[PDB]
Amino acid sequence: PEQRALLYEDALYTVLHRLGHPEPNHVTEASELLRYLQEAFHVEPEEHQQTLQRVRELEKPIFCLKATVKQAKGILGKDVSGFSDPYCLLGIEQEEETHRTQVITQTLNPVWDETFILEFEDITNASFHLDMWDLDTQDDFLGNVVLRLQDLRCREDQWYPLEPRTETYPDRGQCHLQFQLIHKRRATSASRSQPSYTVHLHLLQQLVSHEVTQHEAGSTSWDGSLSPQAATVLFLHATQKDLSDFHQSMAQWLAYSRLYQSLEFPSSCLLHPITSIEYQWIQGRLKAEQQEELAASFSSLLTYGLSLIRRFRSVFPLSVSDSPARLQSLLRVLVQMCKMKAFGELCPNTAPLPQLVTEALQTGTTEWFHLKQQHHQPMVQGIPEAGKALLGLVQDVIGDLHQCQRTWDKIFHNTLKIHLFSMAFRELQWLVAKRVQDHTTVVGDVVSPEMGESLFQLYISLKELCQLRMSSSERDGVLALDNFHRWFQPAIPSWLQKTYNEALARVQRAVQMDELVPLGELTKHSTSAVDLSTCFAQISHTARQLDWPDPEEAFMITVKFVEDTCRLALVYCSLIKARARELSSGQKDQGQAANMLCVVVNDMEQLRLVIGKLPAQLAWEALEQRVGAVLEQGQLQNTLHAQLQSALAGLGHEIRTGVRTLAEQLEVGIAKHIQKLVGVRESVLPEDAILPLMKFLEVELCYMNTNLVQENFSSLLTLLWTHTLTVLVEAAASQRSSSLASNRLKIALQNLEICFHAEGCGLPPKALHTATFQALQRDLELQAASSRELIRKYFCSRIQQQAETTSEELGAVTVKASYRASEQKLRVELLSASSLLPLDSNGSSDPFVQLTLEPRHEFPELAARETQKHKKDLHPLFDETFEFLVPAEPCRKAGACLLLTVFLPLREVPGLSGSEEPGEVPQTRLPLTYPAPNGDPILQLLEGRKGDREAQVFVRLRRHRAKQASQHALRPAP
Amino acid sequence: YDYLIKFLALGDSGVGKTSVLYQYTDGKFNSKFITTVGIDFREKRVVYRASGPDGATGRGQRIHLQLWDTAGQERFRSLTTAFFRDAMGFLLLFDLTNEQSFLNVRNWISQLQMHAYCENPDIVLCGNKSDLEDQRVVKEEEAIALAEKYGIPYFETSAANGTNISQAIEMLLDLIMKRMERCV
Ligand SMILES: Nc1nc2c(ncn2[C@@H]2O[C@H](COP(=O)(O)OP(=O)(O)NP(=O)(O)O)[C@@H](O)[C@H]2O)c(=O)[nH]1
Repeated sequence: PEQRALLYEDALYTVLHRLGHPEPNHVTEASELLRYLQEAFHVEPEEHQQTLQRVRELEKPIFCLKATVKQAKGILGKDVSGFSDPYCLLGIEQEEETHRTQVITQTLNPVWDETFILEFEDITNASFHLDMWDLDTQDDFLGNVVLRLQDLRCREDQWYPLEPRTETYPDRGQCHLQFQLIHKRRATSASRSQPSYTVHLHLLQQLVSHEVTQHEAGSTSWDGSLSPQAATVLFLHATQKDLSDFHQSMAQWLAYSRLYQSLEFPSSCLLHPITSIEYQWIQGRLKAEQQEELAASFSSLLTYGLSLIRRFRSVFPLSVSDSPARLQSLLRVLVQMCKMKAFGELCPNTAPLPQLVTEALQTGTTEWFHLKQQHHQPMVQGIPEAGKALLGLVQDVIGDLHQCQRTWDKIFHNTLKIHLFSMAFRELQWLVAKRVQDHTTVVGDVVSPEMGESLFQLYISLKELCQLRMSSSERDGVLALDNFHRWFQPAIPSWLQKTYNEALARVQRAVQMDELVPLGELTKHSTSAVDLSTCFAQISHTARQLDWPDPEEAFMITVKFVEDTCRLALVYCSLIKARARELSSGQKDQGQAANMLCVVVNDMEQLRLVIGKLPAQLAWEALEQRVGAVLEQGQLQNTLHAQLQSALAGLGHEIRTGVRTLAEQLEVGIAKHIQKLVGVRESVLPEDAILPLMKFLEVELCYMNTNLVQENFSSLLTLLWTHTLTVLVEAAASQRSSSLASNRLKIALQNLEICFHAEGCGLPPKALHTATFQALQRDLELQAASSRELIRKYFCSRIQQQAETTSEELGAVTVKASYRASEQKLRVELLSASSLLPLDSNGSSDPFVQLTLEPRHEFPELAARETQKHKKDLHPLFDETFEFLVPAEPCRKAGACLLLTVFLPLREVPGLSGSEEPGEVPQTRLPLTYPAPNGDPILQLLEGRKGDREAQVFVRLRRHRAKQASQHALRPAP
Repeated sequence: YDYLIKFLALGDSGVGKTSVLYQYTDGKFNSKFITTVGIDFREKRVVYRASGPDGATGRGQRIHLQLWDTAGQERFRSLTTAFFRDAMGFLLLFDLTNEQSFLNVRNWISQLQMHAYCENPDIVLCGNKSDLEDQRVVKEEEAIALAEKYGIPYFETSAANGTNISQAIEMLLDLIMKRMERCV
């Protein structure tokens, strides 16, 4: 207003009367301060010249000196001892200008601290005059202080020395003084129509306003305390009206606070004045006026700052890169303001700082939530619009609580110990619960799929909001967002549909977008398998994302997801079978269809792995620990495990039918190769007939291992092994009477065992045997391959049975046998035969012994030895020694025996069974096992070979001796 | 198997669908049962193709029956509607001992027709506990009236003796077969 002019004039009347040489902190030059004041006041120089003319015409104030003289010490003692009380004569030469302070006894110096003005006219022409005269209780003279006033300024306390007047005493002491200079009652109307203190406050307000508007175009980073020339022009009109620093300090505080409430400057510049009220308040007093103004400005700055920290989401947002610093500075001038005695003057506010700060935080959070709700489009009625509004609102509240957790939490807790996050999260879970609960109430019990998805996003956002609780020291008792999952109970059947309708979507497109080709040459499946892995992982991820804390319903959802996954398994199986059918209607290649069935069954195997991973993916182990309490035994294995096992069995079907198809093809090949192998002539060696079957089996199974997973290949190997064992067993009976193809089949079984074992395309059947394998190999090894081998096997079995025979009724012949390793001669001593039977039906025993080495073809060139004949002897005495010329090589061979036609071991004879040469011939007694009419299965297989005559002679004489021994056989009593 | 059918023995509490599925799966019966918590899951590998090729016994087609014993408590009725999504055939069981199970049959059908798998739900209404004649407060005429009004077949099976449960489930499986031969 008009005061901006009149205050301006007062500035001139206080600045062209500036007298004295410049201070270390004050400057004496009119032109620079005048041009700076014109620049700050935005006043054009013609008005400046007009005001200078109007201030020259005002009469000049009569200048005076505020002579503040203090005590004097250091004066040498030439007076009476003690009672030294000199008096000071203040005067200025260029009552009226002289004064004599009264003297006080029993003092080194009088201490009174009073000041009387001394009117003068000129500063550069006048000298200071002050003399001491120490009266004695002679009045001895002391020194004086004489200095030119040009170096005399305001704020000039110093210790000045008294100049000696006579040279008889060199020292006069040092006296403390305080030099000021003030004006008298001045003539301006600006400072006399209004009180000097309020025009000082207004003038200082003018400088601080123009300083903060001239330091920058705006005001946000003004750093100084004041401009230097502005500080000087402040320093005059602060001490030239008899004014101390006390009213200047309160005026500085009032101007700075009202300026801050007018326009923003950084409040660290408020830190310099506020501590001044901390420093100087107790020693001084104020009247009933301006003390209430001090209290009102305290209350107004407090209210402005509290309205600032109530709205700290707007005035200090985290986008201007110094919001926590500026906020901390605002609280740091809010503390150190309540931290003096001067806050005892606040009648509008007595309740303390942390409680009212929390009150402002509470109101600001509530109002911010309300304005955010109005921001998030509530003006359109409807349920999906309100749903998306709530989703945006809870996302914004998640953001606000996140930025209240990292940044704004510590700066509220370190200074005044206020937990922002706990109270903010309590309030903004209550105000959000009361919105989502009503939204889900007006949802009803019917839920649309898009509406269900909206509630699902709201569910996970609110679950994040409740997750933020556990990082805030367990907010309990104020629970209003706990059990928020209850309100989403009507939305559960939609989600478990939609998730399924998501998952069934993917597996519908996965088979649609895939031609079922092998995924590279390092793994064996297609993209449908990895899509299964991702889709079932998505199902399990949805199940984990839900994480229903209620037990029985969580069990119910887990059963729902298990049936969804099993149903998707069956669905996917039907789609790949249909896709294989669709492709087989496209092409007609045998190899393409074969490898298509292959990649289908590796996809099924991959799905089996995924289904096996489902108890780990859906976490049934963590389920059964909480749903095993109120449920029944076996129910967990029935509802969860049993349908999974049925899904695995339904995978086994068309795993064990896709494998079974290839197994049927390969078993047809193996069986036809075996049937064409037995059809070859018997005059060929058994090493070139195996080649076609062997190369076919090798190349087909050894292409097919690279095309199939090892587990399905192991199943295919086991089925093929079982089938070829069955084929070889049924082909082991359709053989000719000579049975010389039995060695071909033995070579076949050996190579088929060794081709199922070769690594890379054969898996070792050495731990998994079946009774068919050993039965076939033993039965056909006894079938193969010559007549002499069968005779040797019969003799080995017969001597094993004879060693197992201990009955003495059939006859016991006592012989001695010695084999020599140095003379080559076998020595046999036959003594006697005991406990015999008659060799004639009349009752006459005929013990006569043919000591033969048998089998006869094993000893082709030797003359057998014989004993003397005996008639009717139950204990005949032979006691004959006979030598036999036979080397040890045929004797150590299997089946070699010494037969006594009336056996005994020949490879186990003493002297050849691992012992030394017998110096004394041991006993050997064996009971005679007569040939039996009930023969072993070996004889009818000798009788198939009729070309040779020796084997036929053997079997005919064996039958004759068997029927003859049956006549002499004594039937046992029942 | 050759077909896989998902029965839901669904009804009220105290009706005893657990005993019905127990007496269909085997011959064992319990005097007292606890209320079903969550849902159960019975399995049966019959070979019927609807019912046996000699009329009631023989080799038809292998039917793997899942027989879900759903809960009758109201706490597991809302979420159980997710299992109605592919639920071929429903076993409405009520008890002739109490009439509240009878009046809740209409509400049960009204809930089922909005959650049916195919174009129309399959229902066989079984008035269980028909051997205990001391507390029978449900007449045959009213039951056959509700059957003919809603078009659903009806039976008077019981689990304490095991009679007629098998025939009821067999003809319901037959009804599902007529519906599949109707759907294609
Ligand atoms: N005498 C008799 N008792 C029966 C018959 N059927 C069931 N009950 C009895 O009635 C009760 C039925 O138990 P239950 O199957 O759990 O009934 P529910 O609770 O309605 N079914 P859920 O267990 O699924 O909740 C048991 O006491 C059973 O013994 C019946 O035909 N005759």
